[PDB]
Amino acid sequence: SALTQPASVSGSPGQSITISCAGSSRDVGGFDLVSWYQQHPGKAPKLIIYEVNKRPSGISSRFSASKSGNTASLTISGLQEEDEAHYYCYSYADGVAFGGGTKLTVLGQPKAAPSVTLFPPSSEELQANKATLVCLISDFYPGAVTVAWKADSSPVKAGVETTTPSKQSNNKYAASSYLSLTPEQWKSHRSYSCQVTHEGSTVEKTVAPT
Amino acid sequence: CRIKQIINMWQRIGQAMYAPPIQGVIRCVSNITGLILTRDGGSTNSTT
Amino acid sequence: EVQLVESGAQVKKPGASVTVSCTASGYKFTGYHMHWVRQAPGRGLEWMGWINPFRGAVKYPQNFRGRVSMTRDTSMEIFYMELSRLTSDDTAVYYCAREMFDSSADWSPWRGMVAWGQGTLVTVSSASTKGPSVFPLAPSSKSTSGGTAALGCLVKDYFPEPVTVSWNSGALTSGVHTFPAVLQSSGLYSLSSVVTVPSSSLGTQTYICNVNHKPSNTKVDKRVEPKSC
Ligand SMILES: *[C@@H]1O[C@H](CO[C@@H]2O[C@@H](C)[C@@H](O)[C@@H](O)[C@@H]2O)[C@@H](O[C@@H]2O[C@H](CO)[C@@H](O[C@@H]3O[C@H](CO[C@H]4O[C@H](CO)[C@@H](O[C@@H]5O[C@H](CO)[C@@H](O[C@@H]6O[C@H](CO)[C@H](O)[C@H](O)[C@H]6O)[C@H](O)[C@H]5NC(C)=O)[C@H](O)[C@@H]4O[C@@H]4O[C@H](CO)[C@@H](O[C@@H]5O[C@H](CO[C@]6(C(=O)O)C[C@H](O)[C@@H](NC(C)=O)[C@H]([C@H](O)[C@H](O)CO)O6)[C@H](O)[C@H](O)[C@H]5O)[C@H](O)[C@H]4NC(C)=O)[C@@H](O[C@@H]4O[C@H](CO)[C@@H](O)[C@H](O)[C@H]4NC(C)=O)[C@H](O[C@H]4O[C@H](CO)[C@@H](O[C@@H]5O[C@H](CO)[C@@H](O)[C@H](O)[C@H]5NC(C)=O)[C@H](O)[C@@H]4O[C@@H]4O[C@H](CO)[C@@H](O[C@@H]5O[C@H](CO[C@]6(C(=O)O)C[C@H](O)[C@@H](NC(C)=O)[C@H]([C@H](O)[C@H](O)CO)O6)[C@H](O)[C@H](O)[C@H]5O)[C@H](O)[C@H]4NC(C)=O)[C@@H]3O)[C@H](O)[C@H]2NC(C)=O)[C@H](O)[C@H]1NC(C)=O
Ligand SMILES: *[C@@H]1O[C@H](CO)[C@@H](O[C@@H]2O[C@H](CO)[C@@H](O[C@@H]3O[C@H](CO[C@H]4O[C@H](CO[C@H]5O[C@H](CO)[C@@H](O)[C@H](O)[C@@H]5O)[C@@H](O)[C@H](O)[C@@H]4O)[C@@H](O)[C@H](O[C@H]4O[C@H](CO)[C@@H](O)[C@H](O)[C@@H]4O[C@H]4O[C@H](CO)[C@@H](O)[C@H](O)[C@@H]4O)[C@@H]3O)[C@H](O)[C@H]2NC(C)=O)[C@H](O)[C@H]1NC(C)=O
Repeated sequence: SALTQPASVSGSPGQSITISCAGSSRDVGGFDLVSWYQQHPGKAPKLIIYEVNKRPSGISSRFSASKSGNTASLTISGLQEEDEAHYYCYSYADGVAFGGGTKLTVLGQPKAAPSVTLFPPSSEELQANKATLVCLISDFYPGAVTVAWKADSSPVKAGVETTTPSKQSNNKYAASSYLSLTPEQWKSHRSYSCQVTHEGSTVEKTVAPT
Repeated sequence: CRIKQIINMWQRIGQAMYAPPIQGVIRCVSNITGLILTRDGGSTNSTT
Repeated sequence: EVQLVESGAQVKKPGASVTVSCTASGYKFTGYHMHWVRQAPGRGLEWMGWINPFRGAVKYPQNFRGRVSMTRDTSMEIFYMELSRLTSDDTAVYYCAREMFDSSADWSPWRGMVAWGQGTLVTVSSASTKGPSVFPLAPSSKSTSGGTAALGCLVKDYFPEPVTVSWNSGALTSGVHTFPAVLQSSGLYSLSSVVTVPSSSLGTQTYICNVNHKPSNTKVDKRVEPKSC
């Protein structure tokens, strides 16, 4: 998307937060046309701000926005649970230019380390003409991580599949991943690994056949 | 070119119009004094 | 009031074509622009074009031009949209939206999108009916620090999606994180669900994963039990 937004913003209920829409002078700076939309998960997007600052009929007075030069801003006061949702900044550069979208959450929860576990494909699969591995992670915060796959050392990028995080009952999230191989490729290699890194700190796992 | 007799022009519904056919070869000569155009969209930056 | 109502979710083969409608009501139909926007799962908004109902004036964007056929029926007040040459990348949820200020005479706008369609899910996958082989994810001894254990099962080589995974016929809901069914590179789907169980119970409790695939009619309940060494 041609407009730059934060990936995620967390704030304590009741505070004020600012979401930035930053771009060239083609859209934010040279136009008043920036607009913002709320989207509840699983439901259609809903307009919130337009004209760089405007509220359509029936928007809570706590919401507002602005544009500073080539950077446009959004602001929500009086935060409430109804405001936990996706927000996208739109502005017109000759087309329809959007933002990447930003997730809203609750803040105050301390930083947390990932939890990883890994298992080899069972003989029930190894006799099925398939070899599939699953790497599982849960209970962390804040929710930005990266996972990779290293066969021995040299990387192998083939056969990777990943879900989308889901906030669990503990205020933390969870996800999984899957890797498809062949029983030839499973029994030929020495091992397979699942690696994790957070804010400059690294975690790793591994399994093997039998 | 194509000819159409039934015409709703200016789109107003509830009332249409039919243009009776004209006998024989029709010919009209016109002189083109003007144009109307639209533009495309962002596409690629300063390209075409 | 006004309403934007679209067609239903469709499941099609790749390389085919798909049409999606939108039916507006409660306003002046011929005088109100209609945007169309698809959103891929987890992605941002992707604007696919607009159709002025007045005589049918249309403007599309660059990346979507040539696969997009958008029309409207001014008599029956139904907007249409079409996408052809179906690819797995064309699987998304498609919306229709109206611009803020309209009329029958003068115009403006660009920015406005207020009334939004409910969305229509178009799926593109090349796989077929195949019974899944389901297998346990069995905790190890080195995977226990503090006296707990995590486990689960995988549903792979099953098409189409999804497969729900419960635990012990509904007797264990705690620590259960079921994960979304995601497409493999082959098209046979895959997913998993975990649970958190104590280590002191590793011999005193049975943990089963109930894995149900309706279309392929292979339902495999795989008991997750300790790997004997
Ligand atoms: C089309 O259309 C479109 C749109 O449309 C749409 O769509 C459609 C469909 C429909 O729908 C419709 O409707 C829609 O709309 C459009 O668009 C567009 O676009 C464009 C482009 O893009 C853009 O533009 C941009 O803009 C911006 C901003 O904006 C804003 O503003 C505006 C204005 O401006 C507005 O609007 C309007 O306008 C108009 C005009 O236009 C006006 O009018 C006017 O008036 C005036 C008076 O006033 C006069 O009269 C005149 O004449 C007229 O015209 C009006 O007014 C307006 N409106 C209003 C309402 O107002 C807008 O809107 C916006 O917003 C706004 O704002 C505001 C304010 O903010 C507001 O409010 C207001 O306020 C006021 C005041 O108040 C008071 C207060 O505040 O309160 C009062 C008080 O009492 C006080 N206080 C006390 C205490 O006392 C205060 C004070 O005073 C203060 O504070 C002071 O500050 O105040 C009042 O009140 C009022 O009433 C109010 O209102 C409002 O509200 C708002 N509104 C809204 C939101 O809505 C701009 O900016 C500007 O800038 C300037 C500069 O100068 C300044 O001056 C000014 O001021 C500013 N402004 C203001 C306002 O502020 C810009 O400009 C700039 O940039 C550009 C670019 O970027 C450029 O351009 C160029 O041009 C040329 C010529 O033309 C050409 O050729 C070229 O090509 C170009 N380029 C390009 C690239 O493009 C310009 O020019 C400028 O720039 C510049 O340039 C120059 C030249 O070149 C240069 O010079 C140079 O220089 C060199 C070197 O240098 C240097 C120096 O400077 O020296 C060097 C050194 O060294 C350095 N330094 C260091 C330390 O280092 C320096 C540095 O670097 C720097 O600075 C940095 O930057 O540098 C050598 O030297 C050589 O030589 C020379 O030359 C210079 O530099 C430059 N600068 C700069 C860069 O910066 C532009 O303009 C637009 O915007 C749009 N629009 C819309 C609407 O969006 C279109 O256009 C059509 N088309 C046809 C064709 O048309
Ligand atoms: C003596 O005086 C009293 C008081 O002055 C008279 O009482 C009047 O009685 C009228 C009926 O006899 C009644 O008329 C209906 O008004 C409805 C309300 O219209 C307003 O609100 C709607 C919707 O807003 C609602 O929701 C929003 C947001 O959620 C809220 O903010 C609002 O508070 C409302 O809760 C707006 O859309 C309007 O613009 C108005 O602001 C009308 O909906 C209704 O019209 C519907 O039926 C019509 C007849 O068929 C139809 O033509 C029209 O299109 C409407 O149809 C509805 O459903 C269709 C379904 O397809 C949909 O397409 C339409 O969009 C629409 O939703 C009536 O007009 C008056 O409200 C009532 N009060 C007043 C102040 O006038 C009393 O009659 C009078 N006695 C005599 C003898 O005259």
